[PDB]
Amino acid sequence: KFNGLTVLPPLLTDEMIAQYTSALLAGTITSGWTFGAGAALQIPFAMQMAYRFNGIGVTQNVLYENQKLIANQFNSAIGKIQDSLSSTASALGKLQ
Amino acid sequence: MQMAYRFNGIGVTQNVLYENQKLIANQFNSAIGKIQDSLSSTASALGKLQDVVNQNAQALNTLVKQLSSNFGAISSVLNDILSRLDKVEAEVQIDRLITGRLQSLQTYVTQQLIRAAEIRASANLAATKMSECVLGQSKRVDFCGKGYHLMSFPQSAPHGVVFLHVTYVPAQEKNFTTAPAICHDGKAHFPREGVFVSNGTHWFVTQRNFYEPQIITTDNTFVSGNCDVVIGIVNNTVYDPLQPEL
Amino acid sequence: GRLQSLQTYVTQQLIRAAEIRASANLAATKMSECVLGQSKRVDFCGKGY
Amino acid sequence: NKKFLPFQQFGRDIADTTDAVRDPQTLEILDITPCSFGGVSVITPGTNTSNQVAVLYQDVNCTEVNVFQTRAGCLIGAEHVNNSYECDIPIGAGICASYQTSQSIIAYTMSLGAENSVAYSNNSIAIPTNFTISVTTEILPVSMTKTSVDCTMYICGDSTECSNLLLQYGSFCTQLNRALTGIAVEQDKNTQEVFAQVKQIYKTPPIKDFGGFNFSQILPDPSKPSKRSFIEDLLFNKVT
Amino acid sequence: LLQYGSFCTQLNRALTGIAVEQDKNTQEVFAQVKQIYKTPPIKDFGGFN
Amino acid sequence: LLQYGSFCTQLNRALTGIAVEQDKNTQEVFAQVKQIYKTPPIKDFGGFN
Ligand SMILES: *[C@@H]1O[C@H](CO)[C@@H](O)[C@H](O)[C@H]1NC(C)=O
Ligand SMILES: *[C@@H]1O[C@H](CO)[C@@H](O)[C@H](O)[C@H]1NC(C)=O
Ligand SMILES: *[C@@H]1O[C@H](CO)[C@@H](O)[C@H](O)[C@H]1NC(C)=O
Ligand SMILES: *[C@@H]1O[C@H](CO)[C@@H](O)[C@H](O)[C@H]1NC(C)=O
Ligand SMILES: *[C@@H]1O[C@H](CO)[C@@H](O)[C@H](O)[C@H]1NC(C)=O
Ligand SMILES: *[C@@H]1O[C@H](CO)[C@@H](O)[C@H](O)[C@H]1NC(C)=O
Ligand SMILES: *[C@@H]1O[C@H](CO)[C@@H](O)[C@H](O)[C@H]1NC(C)=O
Ligand SMILES: *[C@@H]1O[C@H](CO)[C@@H](O)[C@H](O)[C@H]1NC(C)=O
Ligand SMILES: *[C@@H]1O[C@H](CO)[C@@H](O)[C@H](O)[C@H]1NC(C)=O
Ligand SMILES: *[C@@H]1O[C@H](CO)[C@@H](O)[C@H](O)[C@H]1NC(C)=O
Ligand SMILES: *[C@@H]1O[C@H](CO)[C@@H](O)[C@H](O)[C@H]1NC(C)=O
Repeated sequence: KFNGLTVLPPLLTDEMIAQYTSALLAGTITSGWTFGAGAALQIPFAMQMAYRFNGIGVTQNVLYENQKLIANQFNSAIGKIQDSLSSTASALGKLQ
Repeated sequence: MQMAYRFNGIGVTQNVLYENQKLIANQFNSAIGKIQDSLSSTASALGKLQDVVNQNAQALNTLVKQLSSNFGAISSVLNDILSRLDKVEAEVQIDRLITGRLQSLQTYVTQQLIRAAEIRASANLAATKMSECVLGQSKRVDFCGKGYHLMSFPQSAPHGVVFLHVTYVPAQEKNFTTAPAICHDGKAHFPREGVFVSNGTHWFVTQRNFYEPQIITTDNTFVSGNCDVVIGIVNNTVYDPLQPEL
Repeated sequence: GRLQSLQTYVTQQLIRAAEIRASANLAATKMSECVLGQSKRVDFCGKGY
Repeated sequence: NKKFLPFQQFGRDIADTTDAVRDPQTLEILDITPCSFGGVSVITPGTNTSNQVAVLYQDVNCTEVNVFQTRAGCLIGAEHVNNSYECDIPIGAGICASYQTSQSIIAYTMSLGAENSVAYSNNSIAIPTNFTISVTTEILPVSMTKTSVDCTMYICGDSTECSNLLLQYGSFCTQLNRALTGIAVEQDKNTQEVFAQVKQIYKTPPIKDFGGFNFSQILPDPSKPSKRSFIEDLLFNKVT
Repeated sequence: LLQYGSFCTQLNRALTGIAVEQDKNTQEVFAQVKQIYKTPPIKDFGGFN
Repeated sequence: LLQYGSFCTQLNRALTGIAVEQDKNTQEVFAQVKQIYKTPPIKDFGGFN
């Protein structure tokens, strides 16, 4: 244990990496794909999802004409991923 | 015409090049001048390569300075041990020196072999950036420099390559009022490729990376559905070019 | 013996540090491409479109 | 606060280290913890800049003795500042040292960046009205210095008794020579992967009309003896 | 142990290079942006929670 | 040999980790799909052979 084997602290603390991921999420939500290529450009979030549906070939009418179902599928998938991280620690073994 | 195609590759209409060609040429030449001055001023910009040279030279200096170690023998110099001892008595000290120097060589070869794996990983990355940033145009975000990649330029360096990434950074933003659709006669109008903007009075359609307004016509847009599903559909008249013709 | 033990520890730490560096270059690439942009690379940013 | 069985003399830990003892004279349970050792780090700016020096005492705090405690440890010679700057010399745990302004070494908390609040609305979009051609430099190493160490010349310098005692150890010498030869062959495979992409050698026409772009800094000027360009000729003089 | 030259200095060079590379890994992954952003307190994100 | 500590178990740990990684490699390359597909015996593939 203490036979000369000193564990050094990291430079970025866990609060600093949490503020970094906070900044990344606020950037992707409020701007989208534009804050990594210069300044941050505000876009309402339904237009981010429409212009990300255009990026996969789906016409953007599918988003606006199904916005509530896409919202419900997204929120239910977030709930399922919270359940899979709260009741199971199998994929986190990659870190362990 | 290459940069007309390369502005089309980042979602910009190629009139933006030809109607700004001298300004883009001046910005490119001034940024080349800024690189030349930023390299002729500071001598530590090439530190990625000096780390390789300095670490390899420190490994060789360590390998040399392990020769002056006794390793349990009477002397580091082999000829002293050969000249002062019996042929049975000298072989013990010679075995100690051989064991220590062979441990030194195994350490140096293991260290160089790991360091060679790291140099190969960066060389595979540099070959990928030569094939994709330079030899084509990459849509991969912030792989070929921060911004929207336009073209990339290889330059040599001691034990390394240096890429000059010509990118596109949008500069002067301006707040606008937008809406996901237009309600015209009970139909919904979605833009073909662009976004609806309005300066305050009249609704326009413009592509997303440069502000060039277009009066909303039936060929800028795309009819789908009705005015009761889209959350935020607004009211304006879509222009029809057949109406001042018939 | 103890010096061989410490040098064996150092060698395996160098190899594991290289493996961690490879996965962290994946992680930096996936922030630069999955997060900051919208990727066209298939099965790089999850299964699907 | 441990509690031995009524015969046990001392204690161990997971690491087979004596972590606790019982006093032989009086029945009480002591607790062995080693004395506060730790590394000493010397934070410095350049000698080509100054000679003011701070000193880091890692993993221990200021028992020994501008003396302040960090999570990295005690820190003597530094001046704590309630501001927050860009990180200059790291110390540990979000604390960076820098040689600011009369000029003494300060030690502060690292600033992650300029704080910003992007406006967001149901109706607000920001379209750019202008642009800027940014030209950026990435520097990647391709190859490493090729090296072969003749192991017999290294271990036994002009000797024949030593050569025979080295022959007793089997085939270590050929193994090391073979590994370094594999490295030195990889170091040419790397440059043939990176540079030799294109088989036809192309050359630029003498009438250079490129729509207004000036490519003089990067194209080679053949008036030089070595036919390389200005930026390459600057790059070959900044790596020693 | 002094009669073995500089094995200890070399092992500390290796472990220090590893530690500096771990800080480079976490800063290459997370420190992608240089302006820290904050969401507005009214979260009208089209209905996504 | 039992006076040289935990060298042997460490060597077997290293080789077993290598072998488990080899099965991880050949599984992550080839097993991209979880349904074995078949081509129909009528091969009208637009003229390609
Ligand atoms: C856009 O609006 C936001 C919030 O009102 C403001 O901070 C920003 O300066 C505005 N930008 C322009 C270009 O008007
Ligand atoms: C918006 O642009 C139109 C162009 O037809 C112009 O008539 C109008 O005055 C402009 N309004 C504002 C507020 O700039
Ligand atoms: C705009 O904001 C109001 C509340 O201020 C909200 O009711 C409305 O839904 C928003 N517009 C859209 C298109 O969602
Ligand atoms: C937009 O126009 C339709 C009729 O075309 C009308 O029913 C609707 O109320 C209008 N929208 C608003 C917000 O008044
Ligand atoms: C180093 O210091 C000398 C004098 O102390 C000074 O002339 C020189 O400019 C310094 N080096 C640099 C790179 O500034
Ligand atoms: C060292 O740290 C311990 C625990 O934080 C504290 O009790 C003690 O007072 C510190 N020593 C000095 C000299 O500050
Ligand atoms: C920084 O602020 C804290 C709290 O106000 C105070 O205790 C401390 O003395 C300040 N530091 C300096 C160097 O004045
Ligand atoms: C864009 O910016 C340049 C300076 O970089 C300026 O000369 C030019 O007039 C600007 N263009 C517009 C349309 O404002
Ligand atoms: C291009 O720029 C260089 C910069 O030194 C200058 O010497 C040269 O005369 C310029 N040539 C043209 C064609 O503008
Ligand atoms: C979002 O989800 C959380 C927990 O799942 C819930 O407490 C909150 O009310 C939800 N917000 C909305 C707007 O539904
Ligand atoms: C495909 O090629 C093979 C060998 O060239 C041939 O035997 C076979 O008949 C070909 N298929 C068809 C449909 O002709």
